[PDB]
Amino acid sequence: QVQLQQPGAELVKPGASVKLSCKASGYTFTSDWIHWVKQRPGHGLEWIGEIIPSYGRANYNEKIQKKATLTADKSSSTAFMQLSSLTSEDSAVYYCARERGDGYFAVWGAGTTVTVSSAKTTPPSVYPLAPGSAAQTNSMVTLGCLVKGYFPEPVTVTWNSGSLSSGVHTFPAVLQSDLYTLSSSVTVPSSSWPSETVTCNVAHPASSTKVDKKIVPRD
Amino acid sequence: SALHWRAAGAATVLLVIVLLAGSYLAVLAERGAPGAQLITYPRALWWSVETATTVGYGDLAPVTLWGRCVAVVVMVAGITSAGLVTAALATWFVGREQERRGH
Amino acid sequence: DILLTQSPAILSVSPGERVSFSCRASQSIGTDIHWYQQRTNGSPRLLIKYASESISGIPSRFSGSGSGTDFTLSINSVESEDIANYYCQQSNRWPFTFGSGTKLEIKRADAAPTVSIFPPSSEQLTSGGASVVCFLNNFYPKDINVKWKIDGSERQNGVLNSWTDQDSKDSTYSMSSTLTLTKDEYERHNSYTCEATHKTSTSPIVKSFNRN
Amino acid sequence: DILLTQSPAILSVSPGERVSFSCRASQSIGTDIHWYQQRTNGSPRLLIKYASESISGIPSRFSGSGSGTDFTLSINSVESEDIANYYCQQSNRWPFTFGSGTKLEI
Ligand SMILES: CCCCCCCCCCCCCC(=O)O[C@@H](CO)COC(=O)CCCCCCCC
Ligand SMILES: CCCCCCCCCO
Repeated sequence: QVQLQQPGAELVKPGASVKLSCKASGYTFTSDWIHWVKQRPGHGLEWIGEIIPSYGRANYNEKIQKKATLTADKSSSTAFMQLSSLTSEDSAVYYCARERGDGYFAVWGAGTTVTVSSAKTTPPSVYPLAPGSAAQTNSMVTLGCLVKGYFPEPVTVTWNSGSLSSGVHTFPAVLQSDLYTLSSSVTVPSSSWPSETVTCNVAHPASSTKVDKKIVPRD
Repeated sequence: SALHWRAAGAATVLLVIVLLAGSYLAVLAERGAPGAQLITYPRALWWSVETATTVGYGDLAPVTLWGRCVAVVVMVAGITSAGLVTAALATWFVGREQERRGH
Repeated sequence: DILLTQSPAILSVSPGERVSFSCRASQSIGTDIHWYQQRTNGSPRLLIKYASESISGIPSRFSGSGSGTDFTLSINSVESEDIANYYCQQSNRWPFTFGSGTKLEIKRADAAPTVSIFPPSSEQLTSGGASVVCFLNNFYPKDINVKWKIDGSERQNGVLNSWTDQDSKDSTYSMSSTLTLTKDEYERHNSYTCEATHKTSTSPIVKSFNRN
Repeated sequence: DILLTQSPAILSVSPGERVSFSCRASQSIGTDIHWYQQRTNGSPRLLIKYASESISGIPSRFSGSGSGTDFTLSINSVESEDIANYYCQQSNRWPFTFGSGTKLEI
């Protein structure tokens, strides 16, 4: 039971606004505060503000320009952060966190990746990476999935619905012409493929798509 | 039962309620004021007790208007409680001395 | 507001050594400091609260110490999965603040890259594109160079590279190198070659395939 | 007496950028810092009181932050009429004192 549930991604046009949600479960107390933390890619954690749902009062980091408005619905146990009039400086992962009124963040959501751009959402094309007919293998074989032409970040790549976890590399995406591309790599015992199937699963939250590509040996 | 004992027990109950409510409200008032330390509930409860007893070490103190108003209610609840108990004690001692002397 | 200074910003250790992260507060804050771990693409995870108090589910090799202005997070015998960024956070005065973070890096033994080259898929060729993907996997140290040749001639147009951060499973690095052509250009050549040059060997590691 | 250090003395910005003026107190003074703007041949004008509190009639692009010893006056997106000298002043201990001023230049 994930204690704090956040959408994976929001695409926002420059100048527009967006309302982030944070659904809480587990134990709830009148002393609970929900916090929001902003993290620019490659940077640190910046405190945005806090709200006490049992009372509805919200406080904000005074050091930064106020882009956020915090509210909370007590009946659906959901906290919201309205970000308004965003620029590319507002592109970031935004976490929510629950503090039981005793100062530390016991639990964090998974983060919502907000991208501020005028480019359009695009689901990825997913292509299998299988060895050519002249490659030779030792005790292991490396396979992969090419995840090309998507926008915005992020994608989540798994292998065999998450059951295949050891031996996996998913490379950071590269951005070219308003489209991201990455590949993911998986290494399994060479005795076990193709007799045991290997499939990658690519979730693109911003387009609400998730697609499977089975890796099979070439002709 | 006798009125002074009912009043003392009432006041002890109300005092406990004031300590808990004041701790909650102190944190609510003080969060959002830069520099404020009365901002987590366990140490706010401790602060409310040492305020009610009028000890006031000064390890913690409110800085906002509403946090200080809450502090005033806590002080007055604590002083009133202690006054009520002293008066109930006096009433008990006076009555027992009346009886011991034969009225 | 309380400024929290974490210095140094990068800590380099050897497997199994004891590591210590420093966090210094701009004024005295008792023991009101909390420590979080954040792995690559992960959300922060509380490790230690109130300077030294354990959290259930956190390995016992983590501990914290200090009070006043000077705080230390310690890892007894670091291992690969400890590779992460580490943040302190104070709750003594409003507003709560964070330190700027210390990255843990592990110095492991040298490892040559495992190289794999992948022809484009028949699916991709259908949409008129052709990406040749090359993996350089699980090497150390991170410095590496990759070169593409087509029919024996060095190619630089259309190559995008990406490097992972240090691997929390084995402290190695990996890199991808992707050569993207049109289907038409891909069909005008036969031999495609990826070449990895790494400290581990004087000779490049070479993987090729033929479009035929 | 409380010494208030404003450094740097001159701030150079581009139109529409965010500008931040620093004011540092020689000892801790809570939030008892006030900020004034003085244009050429004008009298000082209160912008921000008690470190962060708004004043009516002052544009909302002005804000302040900090407590203890370190205070910041901020202008969201500076414009020409913000060209001026900027002073902080403490009221935590007697006597009241002023910082030496930061000039905004565009
Ligand atoms: C000749 C004048 C004497 C009277 C002075 C008038 C004081 C006005 C107080 C309201 C303005 C708020 C400004 C402010 O920010 O106040 C609080 C700090 O933020 C300070 O907390 C306080 O003012 C403490 C209040 C104590 C309550 C006393 C009740 C007695 C039973
Ligand atoms: C003194 C009893 C009322 C206290 C109300 C505190 C609410 C603080 C809101 O800022």
